[PDB]
Amino acid sequence: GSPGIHMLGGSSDAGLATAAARGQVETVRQLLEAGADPNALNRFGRRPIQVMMMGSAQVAELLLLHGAEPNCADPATLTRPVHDAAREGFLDTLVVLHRAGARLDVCDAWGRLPVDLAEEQGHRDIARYLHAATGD
Repeated sequence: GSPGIHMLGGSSDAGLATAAARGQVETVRQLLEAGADPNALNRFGRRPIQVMMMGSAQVAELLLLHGAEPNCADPATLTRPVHDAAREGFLDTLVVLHRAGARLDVCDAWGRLPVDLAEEQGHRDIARYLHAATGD
């Protein structure tokens, strides 16, 4: 067998994710409008939107209207994209998800629901909107 060790290598059409976490909608527009895949997963397995710093809706809408993964999530802890925007308080990204068919009814592994994790930390404005758009 060929010699090797620890990881190996891999690239993507995911700049939309790496740049998003860094607050870069221009790069997300480039990694996408340049002719790429709407699901360029990242080593963080945090979907293309779950890893956008949840501080710039400009990125949440970019991939959403394209084909991001607002319904899929991390199978290691059932972490959907609704919980990410909830732990931060970006109610804008929340509208985008539900504005393009989103799965607002999952639990972050053992966090009951995204609405609870919101008001739990310091996001009541988003928590109230979630319970009204997630269904008890």
